[PDB]
Amino acid sequence: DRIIQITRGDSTITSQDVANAIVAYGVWPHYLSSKDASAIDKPSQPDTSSNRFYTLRSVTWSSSSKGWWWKLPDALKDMGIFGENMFYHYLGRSGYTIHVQCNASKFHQGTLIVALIPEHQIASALHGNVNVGYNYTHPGETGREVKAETRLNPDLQPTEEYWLNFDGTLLGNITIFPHQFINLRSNNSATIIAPYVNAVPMDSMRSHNNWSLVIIPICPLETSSAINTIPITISISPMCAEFSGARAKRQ
Amino acid sequence: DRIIQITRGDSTITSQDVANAIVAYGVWPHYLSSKDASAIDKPSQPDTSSNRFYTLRSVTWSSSSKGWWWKLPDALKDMGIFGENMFYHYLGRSGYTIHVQCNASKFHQGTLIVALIPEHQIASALHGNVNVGYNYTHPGETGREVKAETRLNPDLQPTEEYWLNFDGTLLGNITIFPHQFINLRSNNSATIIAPYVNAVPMDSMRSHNNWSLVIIPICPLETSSAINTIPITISISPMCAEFSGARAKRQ
Amino acid sequence: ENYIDEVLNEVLVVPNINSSNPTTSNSAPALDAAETGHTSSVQPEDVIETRYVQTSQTRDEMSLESFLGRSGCIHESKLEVTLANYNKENFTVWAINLQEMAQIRRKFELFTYTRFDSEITLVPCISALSQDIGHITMQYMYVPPGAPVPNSRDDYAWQSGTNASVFWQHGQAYPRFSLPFLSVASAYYMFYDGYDEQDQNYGTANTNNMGSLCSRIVTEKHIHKVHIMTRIYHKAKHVKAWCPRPPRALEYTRAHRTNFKIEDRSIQTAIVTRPIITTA
Amino acid sequence: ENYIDEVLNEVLVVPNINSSNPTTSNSAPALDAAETGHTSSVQPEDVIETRYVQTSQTRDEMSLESFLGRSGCIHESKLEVTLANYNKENFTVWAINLQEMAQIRRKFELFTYTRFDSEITLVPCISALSQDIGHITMQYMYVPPGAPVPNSRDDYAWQSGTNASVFWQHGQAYPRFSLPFLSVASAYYMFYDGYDEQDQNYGTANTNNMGSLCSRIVTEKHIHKVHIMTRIYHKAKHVKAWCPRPPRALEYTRAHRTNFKIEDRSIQTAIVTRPIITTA
Amino acid sequence: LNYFNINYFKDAASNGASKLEFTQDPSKFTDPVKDV
Amino acid sequence: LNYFNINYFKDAASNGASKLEFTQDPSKFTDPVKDV
Amino acid sequence: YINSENMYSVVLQSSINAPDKIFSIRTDVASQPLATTLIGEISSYFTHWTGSLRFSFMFCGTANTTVKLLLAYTPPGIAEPTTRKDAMLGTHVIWDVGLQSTISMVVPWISASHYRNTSPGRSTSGYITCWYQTRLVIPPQTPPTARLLCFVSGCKDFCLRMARDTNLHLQSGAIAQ
Ligand SMILES: CCOc1noc2cc(OCCC3CCN(c4ccc(C)nn4)CC3)ccc12
Ligand SMILES: CCOc1noc2cc(OCCC3CCN(c4ccc(C)nn4)CC3)ccc12
Repeated sequence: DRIIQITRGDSTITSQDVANAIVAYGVWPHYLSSKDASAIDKPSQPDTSSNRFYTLRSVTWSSSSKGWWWKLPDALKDMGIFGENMFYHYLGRSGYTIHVQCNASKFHQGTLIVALIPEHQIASALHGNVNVGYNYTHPGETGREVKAETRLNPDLQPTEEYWLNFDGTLLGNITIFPHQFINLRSNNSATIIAPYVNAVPMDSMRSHNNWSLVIIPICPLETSSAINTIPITISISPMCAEFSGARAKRQ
Repeated sequence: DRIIQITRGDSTITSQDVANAIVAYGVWPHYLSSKDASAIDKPSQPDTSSNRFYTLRSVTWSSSSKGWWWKLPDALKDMGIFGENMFYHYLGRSGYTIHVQCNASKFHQGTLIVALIPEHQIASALHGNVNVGYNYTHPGETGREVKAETRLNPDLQPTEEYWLNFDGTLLGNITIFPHQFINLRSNNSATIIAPYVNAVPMDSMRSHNNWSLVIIPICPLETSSAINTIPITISISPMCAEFSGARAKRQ
Repeated sequence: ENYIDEVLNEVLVVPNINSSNPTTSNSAPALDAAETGHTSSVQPEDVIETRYVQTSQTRDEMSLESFLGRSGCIHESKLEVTLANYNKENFTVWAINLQEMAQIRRKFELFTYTRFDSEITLVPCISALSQDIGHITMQYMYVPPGAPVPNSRDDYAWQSGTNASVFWQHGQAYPRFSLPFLSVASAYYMFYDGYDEQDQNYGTANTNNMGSLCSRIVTEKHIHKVHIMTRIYHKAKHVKAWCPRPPRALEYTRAHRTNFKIEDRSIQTAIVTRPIITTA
Repeated sequence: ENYIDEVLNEVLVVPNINSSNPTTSNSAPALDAAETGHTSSVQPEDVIETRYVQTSQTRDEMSLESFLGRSGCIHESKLEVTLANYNKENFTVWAINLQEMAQIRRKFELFTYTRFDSEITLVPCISALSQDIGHITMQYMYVPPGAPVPNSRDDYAWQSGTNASVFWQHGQAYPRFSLPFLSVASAYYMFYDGYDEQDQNYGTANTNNMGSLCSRIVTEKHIHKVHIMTRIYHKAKHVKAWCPRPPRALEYTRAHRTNFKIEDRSIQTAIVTRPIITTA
Repeated sequence: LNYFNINYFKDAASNGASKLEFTQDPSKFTDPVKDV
Repeated sequence: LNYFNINYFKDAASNGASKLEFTQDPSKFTDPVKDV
Repeated sequence: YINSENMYSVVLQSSINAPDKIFSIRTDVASQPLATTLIGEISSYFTHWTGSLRFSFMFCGTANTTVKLLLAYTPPGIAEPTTRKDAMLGTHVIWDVGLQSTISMVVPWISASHYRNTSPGRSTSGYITCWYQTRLVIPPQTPPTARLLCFVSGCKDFCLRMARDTNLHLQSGAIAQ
């Protein structure tokens, strides 16, 4: 009963220590209905070739790591058919199952917060008339590390202040967002299912990110073990993904 | 009643002088049934994003032109979602509506044969132990012109003998294949609908071409007009296209 | 009622010609457009005043089963028997094709795909090169893809533990046996517009690989030099075929390829030239 | 309704693949413990979203009866005929084993115990060493344990008063006959973990002793030197077997023993080496 | 009159030549007609 | 259609190949289950 | 490792933090390495191939050792996947080692034609490739390296046809009486 198996595509995920799973905002993902629709063309629904688990490049968690984030649909930009479907149409909508995985030993301790936050509009790094540049909120699968270094082009950079949720809001009220905690003594995986959420029936996969996945460790990773450094891996599967207004491929 | 309008995708074609239309082998295209199937995974059926009219680069018909051919699915290699779906899976199956278009004046005369032939395995240009090279039967949207020139790599080339149907068979028995004639005094368009046809439920879109479209003029284009040279254009729409065994993209 | 109707060979009948009358009308059945890709619908009675004739003729013989259902030679294997310790040699191997003899090849190549069970019939003949013959027994073993291929008159594979072998000895009548339709797909491919995984070997080469027919002389070392020529014959039973193609116009060059070109020879169809078109 | 269903070879069918759907649950069918000695229960539909496919395939050919029910060579007896008063010699004797020819031996050794009736088929061939052959008749007699064993082409035992003998003469077709399952126990032993009363001869040696197959040339003294090689073939009919064992991995050394070791030769399985395991 | 036929063998393929059944076109070669 | 079969001989063993009867496992190789 | 028992296990390292391949296998069943196995040897007695294959994996490491692996079957018409991304785009199972040692994944029968050849030689049935989803993590004072075992069987799906002699065994000399 701490087991979970989720099958999505041709893909199946397994975890032997999980804490339940969370369904965002209490609503399971669905295809867009006739009542709510706007775009009058027939959507394209790739089904199994699209709604499947895409797993991104892993990140490394150390004694020093103070947080990371990714943006969706962005992180999936280059992933398979979901990716290609993303730039061939104006519009798309999708829900996701997000499965974050980090394992350790009964001899390590650490705690991650895994939050999926809607319309996460982050804050500029500096004062005055700056904003954030397109490229910096569209990292692809690699995401943003919080780095103490000085950076390329700072007037365009986002704040590195993670305990401010990057948005100028207190971390630790970060809960009213769909979330789980990965706490090594207790679990191993985190799992979140989300429905499309947006004030419009379908939006641009290119110019707008509906969700941001942000994981910042609120309990620092401590061990006496030889492996004092462990990977966190993100796999996310789109669900009920549909696209419309097809044209040529945007670059 | 010589009018035709065929709508496929977001695409609609129109022709005001056509001769009926032909359905290949008397069978309309369909999706692959449970009884006939082999591959046990759920196919992906792009619907409107895939089954739509793709129109290729046009060719020029002159006093000297002795013929041309294209191969399917090959010609669609680079076309939109049908293309991309082609290399992301092992297997695919599709039917097509082929619409060949050439217009002129009541003051021109000429006659084309438009034939869609199944498993058109062409013949090597020279004698002895030659065969035809992959690249030469996979031209993409440009197709093969019959050219009287000497060619790059001749041991790998296909025959240029068009009146031999390229296969060592008499042109003019070329009829037992689904076909129409474009004859300028009479029509303007040719239209052919074909069902999947193959001795297997789905095959490799990459290594096997189910159909070849071949148009060779059996009546030479004559005019007293200033425009003594006219274009032929091919548009073809896949129909009930499905793919399975998805993996990464073959190059 | 079909033990009878096919004993005089009458199921599958040809229509009668009806009487016809002088036509005067806006209906022009003789006038169509062949541009449609459709063959004309006109019948004798449409363009000429015809009498009533009751047609007794029959299409039975024209059926796919009648046409493919006659055996013809698909391979000739000559075994020249040497005595150089006799065991190092003296075996046939043949990769199995309908493609090496033109007469049956042309017939099946009338269609794109074909499906049927096969009746193989053997006609072995011993050409005697010594004063005599003695007792010649032969073995023919079918060696499907992957089965161990015999490398010597010797080797274990003629044990034929699970393979099918058939034996012939001088004076025994022509061996025969049946095969079930063997393809891995729904039909055999007479033509293939594709290549292998390696993007090579265009054509039928890829499709039907039946493995090989292997022959050996089984009688142990002896003194008479002989040659054994076993000719292989093939009837199609239980037949369907699809997608008729035009018939091969030119001599066959090579198996599994449509190549027609030949060295220092004009390319020659079966059409025959006239002096002038106003004279037949 | 079973004259029909087995004429197209359809009794014994393979299950269909059902459609399957995205799973999210505490039920982990992919997760088991192979420590139990139990093979996993997982099916395609459990770990992947599958479509409905109606499976027409058939296990008939995979039945024990299909697999053992093909004849293959179990012995080759050569009779070199001498004329040194002709009666002192010129007979085969063979102790009867399925164990001297590897191909069928490997198959039956797939099981620990086997039971079945046998069809023995003979393929005699006369190798002519003189200018000619003449009239060769042969006799094959089954000589069960305890029956008098012939010591000369001569001796009375070919009278075959109660024994079974079968005759072949040149030009006659391949002899054949059937045997009823002959063991003294409920099944034949393919392997035996025990010895004789004397604590000797480990293995199958002890179990199945069928006695011997004895051959003689029966035609009386004559002038042509010949060799006669009669090959013995064996089909299993009416078969059951129990307790499958892993298949023989190495060449066979000796009959009735599992000994695999060979002199001055590396011990060689059929496995094939790779350079490195990250590449196939 | 008429004639006698039994199959003597266990397998489909052993059986002799098949019986004939009507041409029953459909006209799919000569007239595959989209509007008839 | 179907096919004809008679046994021409007095002894069991003379008879030809046996008929096939269902796999009907029980799962005794794959799952010999002491608590199922 | 050839004639030992070690031919039958693969070794995992705590030394590696990375998306590294561990091993790969041709998926055709009469193929090497799997020809030697029950299902292979038997398939090798027929010329025709079809069904789904069940690959089960048992983790033999310390009770306190943990890893997450990716197991992937990449269907034919493409090359053996060279990277984790490339592999994962196909049919896969992410396996989490925990109380139950074992996991079974399956390569669906996915193929052009209803049957395949047991000795294809040029054509492939696809590959199965094993990678590191995370890393092999260990406590203090426990072996740094852990082994992994691999099994095959057929599913309800599976069938063979056209019986032929086996290619995995031969008779060189004569057999002693
Ligand atoms: C112990 C006896 O074994 C045999 N002796 O002679 C034999 C002959 C055999 O083939 C049967 C007829 C087959 C030939 C294969 N063939 C094809 C297939 C594809 C193409 C493109 N062209 N021809 C289709 C029908 C099989 C076995 C034996
Ligand atoms: C006048 C003809 O007499 C015979 N000619 O050739 C013959 C062949 C005969 O054996 C029939 C098959 C038997 C062989 C004995 N065999 C076994 C038994 C145990 C083991 C461990 N391995 N093989 C089981 C089946 C019997 C009689 C004749």
